[PDB]
Amino acid sequence: VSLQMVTVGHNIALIQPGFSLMNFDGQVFFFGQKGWPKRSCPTGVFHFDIKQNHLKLKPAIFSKDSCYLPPLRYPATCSYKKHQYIIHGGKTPNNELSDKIYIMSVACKNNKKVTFRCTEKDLVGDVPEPRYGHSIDVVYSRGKSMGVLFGGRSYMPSTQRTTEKWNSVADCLPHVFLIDFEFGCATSYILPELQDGLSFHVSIARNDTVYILGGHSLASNIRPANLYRIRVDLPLGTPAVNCTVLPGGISVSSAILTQTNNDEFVIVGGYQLENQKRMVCSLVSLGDNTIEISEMETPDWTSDIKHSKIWFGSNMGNGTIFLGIPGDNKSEAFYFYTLRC
Amino acid sequence: RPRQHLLSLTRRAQKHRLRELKIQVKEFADKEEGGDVKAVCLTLFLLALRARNEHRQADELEAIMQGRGSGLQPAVCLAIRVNTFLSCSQYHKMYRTVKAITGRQIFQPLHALRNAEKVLLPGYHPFEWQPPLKNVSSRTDVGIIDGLSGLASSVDEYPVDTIAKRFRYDSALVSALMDMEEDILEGMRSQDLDDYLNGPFTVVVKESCDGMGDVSEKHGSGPAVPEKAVRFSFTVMRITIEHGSQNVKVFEEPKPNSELCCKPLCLMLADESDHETLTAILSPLIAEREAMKSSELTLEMGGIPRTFKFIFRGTGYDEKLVREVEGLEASGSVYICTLCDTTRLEASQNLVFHSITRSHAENLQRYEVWRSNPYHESVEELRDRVKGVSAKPFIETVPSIDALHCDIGNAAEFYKIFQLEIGEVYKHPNASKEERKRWQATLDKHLRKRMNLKPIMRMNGNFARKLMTQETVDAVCELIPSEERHEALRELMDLYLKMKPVWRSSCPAKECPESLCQYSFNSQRFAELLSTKFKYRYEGKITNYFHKTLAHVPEIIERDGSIGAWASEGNESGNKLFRRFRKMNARQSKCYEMEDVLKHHWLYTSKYLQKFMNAHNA
Amino acid sequence: GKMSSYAFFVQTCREEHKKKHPDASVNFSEFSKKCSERWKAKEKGKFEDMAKADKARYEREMKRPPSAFFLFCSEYRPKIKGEIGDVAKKLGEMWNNTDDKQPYEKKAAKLKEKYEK
DNA sequence: CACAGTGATGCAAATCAAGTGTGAAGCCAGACAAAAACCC
DNA sequence: CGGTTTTTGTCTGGCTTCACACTTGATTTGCATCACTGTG
DNA sequence: AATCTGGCCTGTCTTATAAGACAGGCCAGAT
Ligand SMILES: [K+]
Ligand SMILES: [Mn+2]
Ligand SMILES: [Mn+2]
Ligand SMILES: [Zn+2]
Repeated sequence: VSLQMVTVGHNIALIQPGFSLMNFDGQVFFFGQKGWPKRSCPTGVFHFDIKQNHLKLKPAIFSKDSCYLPPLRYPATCSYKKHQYIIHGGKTPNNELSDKIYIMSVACKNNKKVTFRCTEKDLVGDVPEPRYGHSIDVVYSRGKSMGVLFGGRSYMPSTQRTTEKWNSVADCLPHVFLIDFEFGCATSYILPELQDGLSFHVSIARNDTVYILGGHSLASNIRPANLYRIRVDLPLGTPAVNCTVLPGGISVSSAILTQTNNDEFVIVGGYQLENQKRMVCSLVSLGDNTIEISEMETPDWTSDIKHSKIWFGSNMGNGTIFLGIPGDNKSEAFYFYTLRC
Repeated sequence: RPRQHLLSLTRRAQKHRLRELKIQVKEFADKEEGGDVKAVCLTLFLLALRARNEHRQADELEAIMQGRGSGLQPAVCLAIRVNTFLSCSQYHKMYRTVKAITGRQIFQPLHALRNAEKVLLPGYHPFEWQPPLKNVSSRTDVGIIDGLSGLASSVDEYPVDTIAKRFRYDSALVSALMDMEEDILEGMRSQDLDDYLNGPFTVVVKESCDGMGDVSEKHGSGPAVPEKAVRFSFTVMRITIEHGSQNVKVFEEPKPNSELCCKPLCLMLADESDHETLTAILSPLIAEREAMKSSELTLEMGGIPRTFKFIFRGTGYDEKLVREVEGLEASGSVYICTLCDTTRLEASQNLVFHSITRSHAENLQRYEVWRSNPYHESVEELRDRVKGVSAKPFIETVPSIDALHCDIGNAAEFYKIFQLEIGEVYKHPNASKEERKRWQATLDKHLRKRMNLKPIMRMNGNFARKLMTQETVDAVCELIPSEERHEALRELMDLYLKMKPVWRSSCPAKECPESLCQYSFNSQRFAELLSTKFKYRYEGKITNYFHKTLAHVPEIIERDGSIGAWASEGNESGNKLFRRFRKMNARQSKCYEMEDVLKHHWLYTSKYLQKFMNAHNA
Repeated sequence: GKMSSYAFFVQTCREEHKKKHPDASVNFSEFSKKCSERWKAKEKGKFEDMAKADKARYEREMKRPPSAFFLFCSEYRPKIKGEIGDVAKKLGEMWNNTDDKQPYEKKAAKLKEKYEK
């Protein structure tokens, strides 16, 4: 795990907390710019390529049949296998939460310039309320595909929300949401095991199971050291969801997850306490029926990272994380690093 | 022993010296005034004084024989504090020193002024909304509220880098009306109406919002805020009452652009260009305002409940802010108007014939068109179709023209034409940057010799005021060789000075009716002058504000009656108070500066306190 | 004060007058005349020597409606008179010893709004 | 060891308001005499 | 060093006017307190 | 060999002294 400083181009300002990175065939792309898209890049999506520790953000264009989604902070993002990306929830530049779901897919790749398709998927049934800071993952059970969505936050409901606390947020009800992309329906399951609301947790999905790690529960204000397994069965009848608590769970909120090899992932970053960053890193080894969380060697953090109050980042995909910490102000607002594995 | 002065002697000693004149006066009293020596000496002294032009002593002695005590009511003291700009800590020094030299407590101590304040600030008077306001709390004791409005600040969330405080929109308006109460009563009286008449009043409110630069950050613990502030203010413009089938102008602001009547509603330390934080702070304000569009405020004035209906007009915005909050592109764009769909090129070819088509409603539609792309169009075609509306509006403004910013950007254009006329660009197309720099230097030196104008870095209100005269064109003409172009300049400025009073005066219909009449005629020759004798600059392009000024001024005038009174200039002049108050009238610490300024800025805008200063001039 | 010889003279004359005429109220402007004539060389020596003794003596000397307690107090005043500083001590002790003061405070509550307006 | 503020807070500290005979102080009256400055 | 010119008082009974008596629970004031300001 | 791209730059543009919009030259890399 080698840490590396990164320089940024003229449009460094776009990069903010809550941004997202998507991987299409090794080419990384960037989404969720600060402010609304400007005439320099109307889509708000950028080809994000670091060459010799210098990052250039270059505008990407959309297909004629694309939606022009708003920039979204803290959406639930997922990869679908023909490779495509799911974006659900998030905050808009106007601080609204969007219930809409967008699918990002490569339309054309002529001469190493990529056109994207951004289509909106309508959702009926038990649609999850607008959310940020929540996870969405795709499971495979008995030759069937199903989407799972758990946790997060939203504003108070229209009946109780008052302008004096207009921005107050509360954890969504911790209902697991099965979401079939083929039909556009969503099914809600209440479980006894998932009693508290949870946001900014990590989600790792293998076959028919999704693990829920860390996170923060607003009511309790606790970053619980619990691990939750959620198994989904896809028989010919209505699917069934079973949850199991498994002790030995990490205590971290807003952690970042990257895949080093098949069936092994690294969990870095995030916070153990409001004022205490989580400097340690954990290695997760998956078994068809078992999950293994191991302490691993901490990286050689610089004195900036050690003493920053906040840090943010996302996974670039090839087992390399892109990190950002608040920088000096007159200069550039943020300082960026790339940690490889 | 030489006779001392009579005033030095002891009582017993001055008695001996006047006992010869004392017995002489007792006689005069019994013979003439019935032995009332007290009254005859009191009058002989008082008259002796005024004989030596010493009226003050005599007048005070009069007031002390009458014996009436002297002292200012706290609410009087508050008005003197608020309106003479004194700080409490300076006022306390005055108060203290007055009480110790006169022995009398002429001014009241601070705790009482601080009690008088309570009436004039939001949260004090009770009210109610029928129907109740949507998503608003119905508490009526809500003064200064935290401007983040419960914004989430845990370390997982988006970083909170601003401080803000505000009043709740209604509770503010209420305290606004109650300030105007005495002025509202008289407005019915001088309209020959019943004082106690309580019909459905209507309050038209001007809304204003600006961003400020160069707001120094305090040391000390707190959010690492930016060095910019944002202000949201409202002015009460007119109150009409419905008496029969007439709308009776009970009240109309005499000075619509004065710092005095602009009311502070929201102070934040934040950058207007930072959309994320701007919407976060102001969205609770726009919801409270939305709610009040569909309710009537029942409020009790002088023992009689009255009802008020509210019309909100956002017109104290500059073009850059308008374009930000209504989802339009920035102002380089080819979509140059915020009032119409015209394109920069088109505005240069047609110039005058364009009607007001944009609106907060339409943009909101167009954004949703943008985001959804229903005709599965290309992004050029999409943008054409939505005429550049490519973000989601979040504040509703009037489609209008700010006069101040209109006056400014126009003069700066003329300042440029002046330069390009010195360099004879009308004849010689190309010129080096060094050649241009000296045209500006020439003109700058000359505006100093002839017009006493020192050069300034950014264009001014007053500079524009004083540059856009015909005397200045005389000045600038001395520099240009050809008198065929002295004529073009002179006419261009004549047309502009015939037009200007329309879009700057409070009531053009009353104040320059002929200029309002001819506006469509003069604006056509101005446009044609630019199109012929100024091809070099205005072929294929025109400035945003030349378009607004040449195409939409008459329509706006007939829709609203005025442009000049809905200008942001009152808001701008309020900024001057922001700066002064933040230094000299607020606790000097990161967690108090914003509320202390908000509060004490409100008092400075209280007509009830202002009246006490005009009390001499009955 | 320090007394001159003539002043001791006048004081002694006043004493003689009071012992000769006990029921008699002297006039001042006439008494000054008659004393001044009596003063205007051996009689006066006694007073002259008395005055220096008085000088030595001078040397030595050189070196809004009312509180509920007020409403209660005013009524109980006549009984204490039957029984100012002493009266108020008694009034305060008995008031302190006393739902007892709820009615006087209700009267004061009615009077508080009237003071305010 | 710069220095005079920037406004709200909250705890001393002082004032209030009433009940009414206490002595203390200044005062008037006429006439005259102490003291304390000025005219060789 | 008196001669001479003004301050200052005595003497007295009784005239007014006033503050001072003490207590109790509120109001109204006085004042130090906090962490920062700007001119460099 | 040519062309048409499309990105990068500088400059001037609103409006307005720090940015965003836009045009147009400049040249390398495809059709
Ligand atoms: K002004
Ligand atoms: Mn502005
Ligand atoms: Mn401004
Ligand atoms: Zn227009």
